[PDB]
Amino acid sequence: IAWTIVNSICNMTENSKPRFLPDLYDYKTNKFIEIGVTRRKVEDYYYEK
Amino acid sequence: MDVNPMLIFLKVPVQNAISTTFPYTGDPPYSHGTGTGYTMDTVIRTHDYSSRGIWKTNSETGAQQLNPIDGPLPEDNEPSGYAQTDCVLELIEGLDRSHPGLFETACQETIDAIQQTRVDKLTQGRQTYDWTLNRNQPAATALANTIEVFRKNGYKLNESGRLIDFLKDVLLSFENDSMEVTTHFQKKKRIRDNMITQRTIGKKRVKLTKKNYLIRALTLNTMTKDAERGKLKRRAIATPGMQIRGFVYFVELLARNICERLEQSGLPVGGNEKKAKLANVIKKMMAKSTDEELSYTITGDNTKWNENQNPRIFLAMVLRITAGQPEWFRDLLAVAPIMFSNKVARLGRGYMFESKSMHLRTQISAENLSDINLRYFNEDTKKKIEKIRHLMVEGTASLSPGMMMGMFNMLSTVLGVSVLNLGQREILKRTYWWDGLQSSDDFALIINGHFKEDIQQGVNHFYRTCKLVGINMSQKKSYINKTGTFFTSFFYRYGFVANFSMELPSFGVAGNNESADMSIGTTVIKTNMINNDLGPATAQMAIQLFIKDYRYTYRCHRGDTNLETRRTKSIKRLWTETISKAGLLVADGGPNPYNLRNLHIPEVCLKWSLMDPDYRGRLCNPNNPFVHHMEVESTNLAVVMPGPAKSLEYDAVATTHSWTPKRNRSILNTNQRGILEDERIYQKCCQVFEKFFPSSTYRRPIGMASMLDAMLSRARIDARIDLESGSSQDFSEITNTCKAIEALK
Amino acid sequence: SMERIKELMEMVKNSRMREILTTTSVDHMAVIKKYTSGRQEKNPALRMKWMMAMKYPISASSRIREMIPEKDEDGNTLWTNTKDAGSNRVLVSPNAVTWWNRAGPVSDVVHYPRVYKMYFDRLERLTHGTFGPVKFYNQVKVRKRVDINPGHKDLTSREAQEVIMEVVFPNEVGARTLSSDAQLTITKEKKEELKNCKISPIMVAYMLERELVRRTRFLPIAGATSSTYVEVLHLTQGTCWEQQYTPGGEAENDDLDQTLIIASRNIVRRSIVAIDPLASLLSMCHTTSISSEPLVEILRSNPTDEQAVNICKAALGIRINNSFSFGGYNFKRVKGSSQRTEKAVLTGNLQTLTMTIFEGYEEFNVSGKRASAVLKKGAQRLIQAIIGGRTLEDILNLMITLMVFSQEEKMLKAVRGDLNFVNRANQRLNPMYQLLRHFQKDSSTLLKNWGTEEIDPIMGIAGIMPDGTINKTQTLMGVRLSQNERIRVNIDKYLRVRNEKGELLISPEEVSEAQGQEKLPINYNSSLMWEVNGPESILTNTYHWIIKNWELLKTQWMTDPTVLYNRIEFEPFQTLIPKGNRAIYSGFTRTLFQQMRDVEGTFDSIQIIKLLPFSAHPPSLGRTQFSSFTLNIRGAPLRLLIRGNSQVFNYNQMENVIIVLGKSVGSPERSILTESSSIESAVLRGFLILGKANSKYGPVLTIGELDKLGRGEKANVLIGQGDTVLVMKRKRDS
Amino acid sequence: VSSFKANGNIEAKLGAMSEKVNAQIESFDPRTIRELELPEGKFCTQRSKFLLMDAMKLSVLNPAHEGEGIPMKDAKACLDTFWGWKKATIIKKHEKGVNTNYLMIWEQLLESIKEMEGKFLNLKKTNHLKWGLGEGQAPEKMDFEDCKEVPDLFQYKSEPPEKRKLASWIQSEFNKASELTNSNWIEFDELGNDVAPIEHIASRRRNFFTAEVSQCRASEYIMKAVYINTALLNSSCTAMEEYQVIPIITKCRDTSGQRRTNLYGFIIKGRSHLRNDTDVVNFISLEFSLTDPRNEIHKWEKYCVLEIGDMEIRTSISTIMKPVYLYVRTNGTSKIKMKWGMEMRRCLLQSLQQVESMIEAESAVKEKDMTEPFFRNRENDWPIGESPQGIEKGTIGKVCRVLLAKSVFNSIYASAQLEGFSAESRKLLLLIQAFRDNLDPGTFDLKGLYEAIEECIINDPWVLLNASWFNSFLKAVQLSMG
RNA sequence: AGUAGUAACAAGAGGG
RNA sequence: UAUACCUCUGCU
Ligand SMILES: [Zn+2]
Repeated sequence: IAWTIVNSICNMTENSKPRFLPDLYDYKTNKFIEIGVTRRKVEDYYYEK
Repeated sequence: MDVNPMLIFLKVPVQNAISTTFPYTGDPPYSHGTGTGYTMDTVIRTHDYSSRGIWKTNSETGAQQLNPIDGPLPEDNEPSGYAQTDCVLELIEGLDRSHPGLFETACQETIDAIQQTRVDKLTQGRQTYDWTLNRNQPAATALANTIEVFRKNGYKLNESGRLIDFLKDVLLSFENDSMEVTTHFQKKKRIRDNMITQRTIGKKRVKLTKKNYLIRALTLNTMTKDAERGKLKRRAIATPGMQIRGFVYFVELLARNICERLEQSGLPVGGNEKKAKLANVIKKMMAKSTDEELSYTITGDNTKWNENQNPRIFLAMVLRITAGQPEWFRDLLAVAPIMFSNKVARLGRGYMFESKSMHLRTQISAENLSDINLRYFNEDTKKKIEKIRHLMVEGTASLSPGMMMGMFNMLSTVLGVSVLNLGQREILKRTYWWDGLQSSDDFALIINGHFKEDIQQGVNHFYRTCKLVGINMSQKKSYINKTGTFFTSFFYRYGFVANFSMELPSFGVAGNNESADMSIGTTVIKTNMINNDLGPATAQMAIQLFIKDYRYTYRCHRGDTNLETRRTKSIKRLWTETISKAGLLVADGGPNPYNLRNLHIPEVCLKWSLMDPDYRGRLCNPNNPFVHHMEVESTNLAVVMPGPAKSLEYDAVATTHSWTPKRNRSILNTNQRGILEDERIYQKCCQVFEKFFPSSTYRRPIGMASMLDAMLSRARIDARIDLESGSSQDFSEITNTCKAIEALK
Repeated sequence: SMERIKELMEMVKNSRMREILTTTSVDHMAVIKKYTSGRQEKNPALRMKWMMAMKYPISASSRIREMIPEKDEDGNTLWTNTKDAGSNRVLVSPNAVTWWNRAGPVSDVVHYPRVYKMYFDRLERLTHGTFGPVKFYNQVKVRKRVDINPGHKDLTSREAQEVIMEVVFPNEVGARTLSSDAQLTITKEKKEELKNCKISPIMVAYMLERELVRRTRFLPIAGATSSTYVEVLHLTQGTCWEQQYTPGGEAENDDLDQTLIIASRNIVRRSIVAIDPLASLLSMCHTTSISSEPLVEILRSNPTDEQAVNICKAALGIRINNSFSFGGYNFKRVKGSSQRTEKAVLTGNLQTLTMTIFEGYEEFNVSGKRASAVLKKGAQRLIQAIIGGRTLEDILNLMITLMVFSQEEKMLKAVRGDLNFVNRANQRLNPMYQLLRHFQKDSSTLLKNWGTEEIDPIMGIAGIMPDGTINKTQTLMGVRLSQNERIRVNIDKYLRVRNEKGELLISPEEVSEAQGQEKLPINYNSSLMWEVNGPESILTNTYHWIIKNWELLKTQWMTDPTVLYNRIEFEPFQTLIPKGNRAIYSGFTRTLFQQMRDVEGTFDSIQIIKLLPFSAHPPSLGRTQFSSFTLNIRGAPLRLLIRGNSQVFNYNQMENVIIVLGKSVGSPERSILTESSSIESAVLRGFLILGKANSKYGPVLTIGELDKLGRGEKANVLIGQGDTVLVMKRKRDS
Repeated sequence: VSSFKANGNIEAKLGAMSEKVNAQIESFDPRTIRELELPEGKFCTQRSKFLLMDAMKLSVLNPAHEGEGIPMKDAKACLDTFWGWKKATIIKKHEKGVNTNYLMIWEQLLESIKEMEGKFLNLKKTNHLKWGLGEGQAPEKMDFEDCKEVPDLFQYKSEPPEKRKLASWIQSEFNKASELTNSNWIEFDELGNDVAPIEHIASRRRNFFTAEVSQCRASEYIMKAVYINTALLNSSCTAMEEYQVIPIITKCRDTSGQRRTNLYGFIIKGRSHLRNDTDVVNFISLEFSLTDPRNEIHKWEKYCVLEIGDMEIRTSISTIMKPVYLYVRTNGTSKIKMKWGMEMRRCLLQSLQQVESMIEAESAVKEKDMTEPFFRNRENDWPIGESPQGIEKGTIGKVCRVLLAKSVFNSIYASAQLEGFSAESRKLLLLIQAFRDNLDPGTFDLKGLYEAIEECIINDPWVLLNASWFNSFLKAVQLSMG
C-alpha cells in the first residue's frame, strides 16, 4: 500500500519517487514528510538523515 | 510374390529406415482395471532384490523396514541393491575433485533459492497425493487442504508467506498425536412437495493417531502407467504426498544446479543439446586418444533402475554434497531422503470379483487384503498376497529399499554421472579409460584402450563399479560396438540421423481450442521440418491433413461447402455476409492460408489486412464472454507429454475462439460436491481483489495481511486522489461505505 | 470508483466470504486462487473430439445471455442455463461463437498490431523478403544455441518486469529504480505507442514479456545464425537443400562487422594457397557478396579493424582504419594489431569495471594539442613512451593520457575512491574516459605508485620524476622526454602488407585461423571457392569431385601424376591443413603413391582417393612417418587415419558409399573397388605391410621404432587402431 | 560423511567382490544366430473392425463432395444398384453364437431401412438384437458384504492370451493393401499459394506422392477407418441409449475424375455410456463379400456368414455368375480405439517422410532434385519382396505403398505385442546392422534378448507376420553374406 | 456372444 | 420379488 500511496501521489504531481518510504505527505504544500524522533539531540539525527 | 518391408534393410541401413520400426500410428496400450497387482509386484521385486539385507521394525511406524546398503556384496549378474556408502562417497568426492567449487555455487544458489522461495511455488506442478482425502489432488488444493488442517490444529508458521516456514510446520506436525481432520459423508433428508427423500452432504470431525498421520505423511500413492509404448506389460507409477513435496523440490533444485554444469549429464536439457553433449564427448574422446587406440561405444540401459536405488544413499549424497555448509541447510535437504527411506505405499483400488453362476460383480478395497480369504484369487495373485502381508501396515505397504517411478529425479542421474566421471585417464590410470552421457536408466558409454581385451577390462570394471553402488546394467538390452553408431530414441550413425516416427502422435488436433490448436498444429509441422527432417512435400501434406482434421473436429468447414453440421448454417450466414472472404479464420469457415513460409505466423496476424473491419472488431472484441481472463504466467499455455509432462507455449491472438470446454461433472454425485462451491466462492473473492490490485494478475502480490484490509486501504486513497487531484459527495459516499463495511467485524 | 466498493459491501454482507476476505492473507490468496476441483486433462485430443460432438460443450460468462439471443435465425440454441462445474459460468453451443463473429458487438482494435508487434514483425519481414534460387547439396548443420526472439531489446527479466509494470500498472508499481535511458526510452515509447488501446492489460503485459526479454534455444543451423534468419530455418534449409532468402529489414552493424571478418579471413586463407594470391584475392573480393551486398562497397564504408579485412582493404586500395583519437590526442598505429578482450577488473577502491583490454605489441604515433609522443605498448604494459611538447604541462598532460591508455595494473591499483563521471548529456562515459577524467583531476597517487627506473644519459633525452622534476639519469617507468603524415602502404603478390620504409605491417600467415560461424549469409561467386561455405563442405565436395571424375583421374594417376597433383580443385582442401604440414604431408603421400606404382600387384584406389587431395603441395624431402593427417575443422583438429576408416573418411561397404563427416559423398566405382584383394603398400615410407603379425619375428614395434631394420627384414608393428601387422622394409627407394 | 576421505575403497571392494559378476562380451555374428521362434496353436483369426481385401461395394455415381448428403439416403441409393437378392441362408456358422439371431438381425435391419424416413435410423430393441449387442450382459454390481459367501466368486480371468499360429491370409492382406487401384481415395484440403521456389519444388514432389498414394488400397482402408470411427464416436456420444444404424460409406473418384459413392455394408451401434477411455461399445458389422469363407474358414472364426444373392462377372475370355455373401459379426471398440482410428491419415506422413528422405539423400549427393528421376525414370532397385525366384526389387512408387501399408496395418492391428516386438527386435536389427558395417558388435546376454522379443509373439496376425518377416530378412542377410 | 489381455468393459449412482 | 417410469453422471 505504502508504495502504492507514494506512486499514487507522485503520479498526480510532478514529484520524484523517493528512495525510502516517507511517513506522511502534506497536500497543501505537496511535500513528502519523514518524521524523526530520537533520544539524542537533534543536529545529529538531522544531519544523519 | 510376398511383400516384406523389412527387406528394405538389405539396401538401406537400419538407422536410415528406422521410421519403419516405430508403430506409432496406432492406439498405445492402456490398463483397464487396477494397479494393485503391479504395485505389489513392484514392492515384492524391490525387496526380493535386497533380500540379503537387514530387517528392522520402525519405532514410530512398526513397518518391516529392509536395509540393503553396506550389505553383502552380490555374486551373480542378477539385479541387486547392495550398494556401498564408502564407494558412493568416493565417487561423489571424485566428482567434487573433478569440478572445483561446483558444489559450492550449487549449494549457494540453493541457499538463496530456499531463502527467497514463497509458498506459492508449491501450487505449481503435477498432482500430489492428498493425505487429507486419501486421493490424488491438484497441488493447489492438496496444499490448501494441508494448510487448512494445519491451521485448524496448532500450526501456522506458513502464515508468514515463505516455503521454509511451511516446511517447518510439517516436521512439527509429527508431534501432535491427535490430528483433527474434517470428513464429509452423505446423509439423506426428507422433503415435502406442495413427500420424497433427499440426498445431502454433512461433515464429521475425526482425529487420527500418531501411527496414522505419520503413515499418511509417508504415504505414496500408486497407479498403472497408461499409453506407454515399447512394452508388452504395464508398469506401476507413484505419486508423492504433500509433506515431502517441499523438500524434494529443494533437493531436486540442488541436483538440477549440479546437473546443469556436467557434460556427462543428459538432464535437464533438450534433445538438440543432448545431441550436442553427445557430439562433444565423442569429439573429445577421439581428440584425446592416439592413432593406435580403439574406441567402443555401448548402447546402454540400466535394468530395474528405481527398484535398486536407495534413499539412504541419497542421504549420503545430499550430506556429502552439502559438506561444509550451514547445518540448517544440511538438515533441510536431508529430510526427503529420510522420508523416502521410511516411505510406505498405497495399493490402489484393490480387486474386482465375478460370480459366473449368479452373474454379479463386486469391489474390494486394498485395505481389506489383510483380512480376506484367499479362495477368490489365482496362484500368482494369492502368492503375492502372501508375500505382501508381512510388509502391509494400516492399509499401506512398507517400502524402505529401492524407489518407484515418478517419485524423485535428477539426483539419481548424478550417481550415474560420477561413475562416468570416474573413467578419466587421470583417475583410472590404466591401459583403458572411458567417458559418456547418462540420463536416468539410459546411458551411452565410450570405452577406449589399446586392445580388445583392454576394452573388456574397462567394460567389466565399469560394470562392477556400477554394481558396487546399486546400478545394474542390462546385459539383455545393452550392447556394444566400435565407436561410430549407437540413446533415448536418438540414433547416431557417424552423426545423429532423424527419427520422425517418434513425433507422429503430435501431428493432430491438440484439443485445447480453435485458437490454440491452430498455432500448435502449424508449429508442430515447423519444428519437425527443422529437428527431425520432415521434408517440404510431406510438410505441405501435413498442413493439408491438419486442416482436414481441424475442420472436421470443430465442425468449421469452409463457408462454400455443402456439408451439413450444427454450424454450417451460421457459418454460411457469416460467409455470405462477409465481403473479404480470405480474411475469415478457418474456425469461421475461411480458407487455409498456410504453406511452408507461413508456419511461424499466427492465423489472425496472417489474415489481419484481409479482414472485414466489423468481423475483426467482433472477433477480437476484448469484451467477449467466451474467453476467461487467465494470468500472464498461464496465458497462451498448454500441456504436452513427450518425459512425464511439460508445458507447451504457443503464439496466438486472443479472440472469441480462445475458449475453454465444459468441466467434468462427475463430482456432482460424489461427497466432494462442496468443493465446487468452495471454488465458486474463492474465485469471486479474487475477482474483486483484482479490481483493487490489477497488478496481481501479472506478479503475485507478496503480502501478509487480511485480504479485506488491503482492499480497503487502497479503496480510500483511490477514492481520495481521484478527487483531490482528479465530487466530495462521491468521496464521502465511498469513505462512508468503506467505514460502514469495516464496522462489520 | 464506486461499483467496486458497492460490490465489496454486497460481498462482505455474506459471512460465507467475509470469512475468507478476513481470514486468508494476501499471500494465501494466491493459494486459494488455484484451488480447483478440475484436473489437468490427460488426453485433450480425445476429450475435445468427444466433447465437440455434444450440443453445449463450451462455457461462457453468464452475461452472454444478455449479449446474444437464446435462439438464432435458424433455430439453433446458442446458450443454456446449465452452469459449468465450479463456476458462475453457463454452457453454450459453438453457434454462439459464430453468432458473435457475424452479428455481435463491433469493437475498436486498429491499434492491436502495436500490442502484437512481436507477431506482426514476423509477417513484416516475410512480406518484404526476397527469395533467390534453391541450391541442392550436402547441408551440414551445427547444433548451437541461438536467439529466438528477433528484435529483443536486451535487458534482464526483472529489468523487463520493471518496465512492464511502469507501462501497464503505473500506480501499482513496486518500488525500484529505472536504471537508464535503456528502460526509460522503452517505457516512454511503449507508453506512447500503446496509448489507450482497448485490450486486456494481461495480454499487454504478456506480449511485452515475450517481446523484451531474450530467449535462446539449441538448434541445428546451417549458415546465417542471426535471429531473423533463425526465424525462418524451416523455410531456408533442409536435409539436402538451401533456399536462398533475405528477410525484409536492414542488417545489424554487429552482424555485418562479424560476418565481414569471417568472409575476409576465408578469402585471405584461400588466396594464400593460390598462385598469385593478390590476383586471386581481388577477384574474390569483386565476386563475393554479404547478405546480397557487394563486399567491396562494404569495405569502402566499413570501419572494422581486423588483419584479414585490412589486407583486403590494402589490396583494394581502401585506407586501413589505423587511426583514432582519445583524451583529446590523435593516435595512429604504425605497427601491431588491435587484439581486444572483454574483461572485468578491480580498481584501487575495489570497484569492478568492464574493460575491452588490448593484447599484443603495439606502436603508436600520438599527437595532439601542443604535445606529441611515440608510444610502445604491450598487453596492459607501457614499454616505452618518448614525449615532447611546447610546455612541461602539455607534456605531462599527454603523459597522463598515455599512462591511462596503457591499462597497466599500477594505474588501476592506484585508483582511490569510486568513479562516477557523467558526460554533458547525462551520459556515463566508458571506463577508459572515466579513468582519464579521474586522474586528470587527481594524478597524485598514480605517480607515487607508477615507479622509477635509473637510465643511461643520452643527449636530447631526459627523464621525469613523480614530483614533476626533470632528471638526466632517473625517470618514471617507461617514460622518456625529448624534443605525422598518412603513411603510404603497399602490398605485394603474396599479400604481405609493407610500409613505404619496406617494413612488415601485416602477414597473411598472422591472420587468425578461426572458423567462426557467420551471422549473415555470405555468397561467393568465385570459381576458386566451392559452392558451399565451411570446411565440412570443402571436404565433402573435394571427395565428391574425385569420385564423380574418378576414372579420368585414375589414368592421370598413372600417366603424368605431377599434373594431377597440381589440380586447382585441391586448393581449397589445403586451407584445412596447417601451413607447416602440407609439404611433408604431400611428400609423404606422393612417395606412398610412388611405392604403389613401383610395387606392382598392390593397388588400393580407395587409399588413393582418401589421400589424393593431400598431395597438392610442393613436397619436402623429409623421411618422417605418419599414422594420421591432421585437419583443422571448426576449431578442433580432426585426425584422418592413413590406414583404414576414420571419422573424416569412412568407406562403407554395406552401402558401398564413402562417408565424410557423417555425409555420403557418393558410391565409389560400381563394384570394381570392393573387389580389391591385395597385400598392403602405400601406408608406410619404405615399408610394406604383409598381413597379420607373426610372433616368430619377436616383440612388436611402434612407428617411431622403424629406423633400425635391414633392407628386407620383416618385423611386427603396432600400426594403428589396436592392430599389429607384419612389416617388411623394401630394398629400393622410391 | 563430513569427515570422509577416500583412501582406496572401490578397488578394495572390487577385489573382494566375486568374479562371477562380470560383463563378458560375446562377439555377434548373424551367420551363426538362429531364427525367431513363432508360436504354435490354432491359426490366428481376422480381428479387424471391417473387411479388408474381401470387402465388396455397392456403388453409385454421385457428384457430391467428400462427406455430403444423408448417409442413409446414399445407402438406400446404393442398395438399389444390386438386383439379384435372395432369401438369406447361413453358409458358414459362428461356432459360439446363436446364429439364428444374426439372420433375424439382417432381415430386421433390411426391413427397418425399407420402412424409414429422415436422417438417423434407430433399430427397435428386439431380443435377438439385444443378444448380438450384449444387452444386460454386465453382472450387477453388489457390495462385497452381500455376496461374501458365494462359492464360485473369483477374480476376473487374468491369464496371458492364448497362443495362436501364423496363417497365410495376413500376408495376403498386406500384399493387396500394398497395391494400386483405379480410384482416388484421398481428397486433400487446400493450401496457401506457392511463392518460394522450394514451395514449388514441394508441390511438384507432392503431386508424385499423391499419385502413388491416393490410389493405393491402403488409403481406402484409411478412409473406411476414419469414416467408421468418426461415425461411431459421434453416434456413441450423442445417442447413448439407441441402437443406431451407421452405413459403411466411402467417397472416391474414378480414373476419369468422376465422383462415386461406395457402400460396403452396415454397422449397428449398441448402447454407449462410455466413461473410461477403455470402455467398450458393442456393435454389429454386416459387410458384403464375394469371398467364400469356407475356402479359408480359419480366417473367419468370429464371423457368421450369410448368402444373400447372386451376380454376373466376366473373366479374360470366359464369363460366369457368382453368389454374394454377407459377413455378419458382433465386434467392439473404445473411445481411445476410435479416436486413433479417426487419425489414421497420419499414416500417409510416416510413409512419405521416409520416401522423401530417401529421395532427398540422393538429391544431396547428386546435387540435384532427384524427384522426377526416382518416379519417372523407372528403375526397380529397392528390395521389398520374396518370390520363388528370390528377392524382388521394387520402385520408389512401390515402396511408398509398402510403407503406407505397414503404417496402416500398424494402426489397424495395434497391440501391446506389436509394441513389445517392435521395441525389442529393433535392437537385434541394430546388432545385425552393426556387424554389417563391420563395427565388431558384441552382446552380453543374447538369449535374454531373444526371450524378450519372443515373449511378445503370442496371437496377433500382424505381430506374427512381422516375426516371420524378420526371419526372412535374417535368412536373406545370411545368404548374400555367407 | 463380443470386446479385450496379467483386469476390466459388457452402464454407474439415486428416487431403498 | 418383478415390471415400468423419473433424476444425476461420460477423465474425478
Ligand atoms: Zn473439408
